Parts: sequence; structure tokens; C-alpha cells
Amino acid sequence: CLGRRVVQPGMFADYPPTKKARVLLR
Amino acid sequence: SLEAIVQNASSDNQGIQLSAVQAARKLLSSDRNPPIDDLIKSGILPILVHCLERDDNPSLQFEAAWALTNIASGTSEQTQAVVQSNAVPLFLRLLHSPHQNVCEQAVWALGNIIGDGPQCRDYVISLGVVKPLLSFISPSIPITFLRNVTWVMVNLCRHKDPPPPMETIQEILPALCVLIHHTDVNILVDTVWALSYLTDAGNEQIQMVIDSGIVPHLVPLLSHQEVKVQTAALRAVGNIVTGTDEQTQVVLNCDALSHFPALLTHPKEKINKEAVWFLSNITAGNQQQVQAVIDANLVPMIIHLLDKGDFGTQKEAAWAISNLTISGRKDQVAYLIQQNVIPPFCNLLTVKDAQVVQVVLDGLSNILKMAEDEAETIGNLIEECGGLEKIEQLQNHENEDIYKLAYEIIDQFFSS
Repeated sequence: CLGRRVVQPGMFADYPPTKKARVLLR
Repeated sequence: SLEAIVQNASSDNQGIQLSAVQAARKLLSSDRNPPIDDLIKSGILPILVHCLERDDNPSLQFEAAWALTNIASGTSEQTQAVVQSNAVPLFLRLLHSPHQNVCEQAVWALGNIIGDGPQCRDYVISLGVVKPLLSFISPSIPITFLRNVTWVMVNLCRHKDPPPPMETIQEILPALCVLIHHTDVNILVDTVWALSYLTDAGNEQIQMVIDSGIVPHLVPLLSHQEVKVQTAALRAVGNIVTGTDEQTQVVLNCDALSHFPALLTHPKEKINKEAVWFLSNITAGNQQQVQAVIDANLVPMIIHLLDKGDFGTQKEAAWAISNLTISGRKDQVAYLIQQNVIPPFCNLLTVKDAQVVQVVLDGLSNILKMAEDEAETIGNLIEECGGLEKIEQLQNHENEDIYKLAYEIIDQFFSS
């Protein structure tokens, strides 16, 4: 049906990572 | 070797301990494929956690926290091994260390842990991480540390099953109101992403964000020079406008639609698609919000993307056109007709995506039912561009709703 919709799959794919390692020399 | 490292790290001579822990850290931080499982199975986790307690050797605390950070940056199983070794209370203790680097690395480790998932997040919250975390936001904080703090805030905001406790949101929103004025790109991207995760959590969280007064500072970021900031802001405000007409109007009163010409013509097709999704959520509103879209001179661009855009953008544009018919007035639909919407709107009736077909049929039916005198003219327009043949073909569609709606359309408007 017609109406408002939440964010769709695939949109805004460049989200901040949930986890980060601390790498020597980077 | 791992056996030697583990043995020397359990020593009571803290120089040998420091050397062994630094060897473990080197193993864990040299490349992007560290041997996490081997070090875990060797029994080094309780040793590192014990090192976290050594307030008399900040170097050992720092190195152990680095090792544990990188262990916790792995799979959920490895992060949970860290958690099961009781590291969280000691990292929270280290948040108050007088040594900056120890504090920073503890923040980083807690960030990985929180980012693992919502139950992990809730455990770390219940122990009281939020207020000490936010206490670091001061004029003298180094920029790298502040970037890490804001990333941890993102992680505190982002999971939805369940969303973070309301008290946590009430504590975090003021800090986000502070940070949204920063000019550093990294901080700004993470701030806006945290906001977007809050505005995707529900209408009540949307209202909490509106009540913070941050929306007038968020909307103008749709025209930031950095595309990452632009798209983060687009996500956050789009989430907001998934809500009620009043919340959508809060967004619109900040002159949001003024930012969309540069997004509808953007070279990146994904941005076109996301912008049209936003606008489709705007056209689903009351007649005033439809008129706001019209007055912003956005309808011709939407129709052009509907005609010529990539399929994804065309799908979003079909949604926008059809949603306009929900509360749109007959004169607004007439404006659409004037702008040559029928040919491409009907062309989209031959795609495999059944949802697009249903949307276009709903829109056409609303258009025809809304027109009393124009109905014959609109029927002629539909027949001229081949849309009527497509509807007749759809009469034999697999989907129940689609073919029932096709039959109804034809019987009420194309059968006299």
C-alpha cells in the first residue's frame, strides 16, 4: 500500500564500522 | 612462541611481563589477519586482564589494553571471550586513569565490545560507561581521542533489538548537540550517523531528537562539502520524515527541500535514489507538504528520474508519485499531469518487480478516482502512451491484488 517507508535495503552502505583494530604503522 | 609469551606474561618481574605483553600485542597488531584464536586458546586473556589492574605500571596497562582491543575487534566469539574474562569493569576503571593513553585505549576496547551487539552494549551501559565517556568532551581533548569517543557514541546508539535505554539517549543527545558544530569531518560524520541511528529507533526517539533542538543544525548538512556528511545527514533527516506529519513539518521548516536539487542531479545514482526516497516520504504527507515539494521546483526532476534514472531511482520515484496521490489535491495531480508524468509512470508497469507495479496501479487508480471531469482526458492520456494495453495485460497477473486492481481500473474507467 501507499504511505511512508523506512530506510530501504542497500541505502547508506558506508556506515561507520562496529569494530576497529589498532594496527602498528597505520 | 605463544607458550613462551604466555609464560613470561604471568611473571612477577614486570619488565619481563611488559616484554611478553608487547610481543603479544605485536602479534595482534602487525597485519589485518592476527592470530586471535591461537592467543585465546593459549590462555593469555586472564593474564592481560590482570595486567589491566597494574596502576603501578601504566605501560603494562596500555599494552594489555591494546592487545585486548585487537582481540575484541574480531568475531563475536572473540569479543565475547574478552567480555567473559571480566575485562569490562577494568576498562571502566581505566577510564579514570591519570595517564591519557591508558584512558584512550580503554575507550577503544570498550568501543569494540559495545559494537559487538545490543546485549553487550546494555551490559557496559548498566555498569555506567556513558557519563565518564562523555566527560572527555572538553576543549583540550586531542582530536584523535575525540574521534574515538564519537565512534563509541555511534556504537552506543546503533543497535535496535532493543534500542539503547531512554536514559542513555537523554545523556547522549546533549553531547551530540555539542558535537554537531565541530568542523572535523570524522567527528561530524560519526555524530550524524549516531543521530541517524537514533532517528531510526522509533517515533518516540524521533521526538526526543526533535525536542533536543538539533534538527536546524542537522538539515543544513545536506549541503556539506563532504559527501559522507551529506549522505549521513540525508539518512538522519529521512528517518525523521518517516514519522508523523508534524515531525516531517519540523524538518520542512528548516528549509530542507532547498538542498535537494544538488542531490537529485548528483552524479552518484545511489544518492539520487536516497534523495527520491526522502521526497517520497514527503509527498505521502498532507496537501501542504505536497505543495512544499511542488513549490520547491522538484517535480520535474523527480519525473525525469522516473523516466530515465536507474531502476532503483525509478522505483523510489514511482513511490513518490503515487504517495503524492494519498492526500494530494486535484490541482496538484493536474500539475503532475501537466509535467508529463503519465508516459513514464505507465512505462514502469512492465518491470519484474511486482511492488513497483502495485504502486503504479494504486497511483493511477487514485488519479482517476480523484478526477471527475478530467477522468476522460486522463484515460485518453493513459491509452495514448500504451498504458491501457499494459493494464489489460496485468489483468492476467499472478498477484491477486495486482489483477484485481487492473480489473477494477478497466471496469470503472475504460469500459463504457
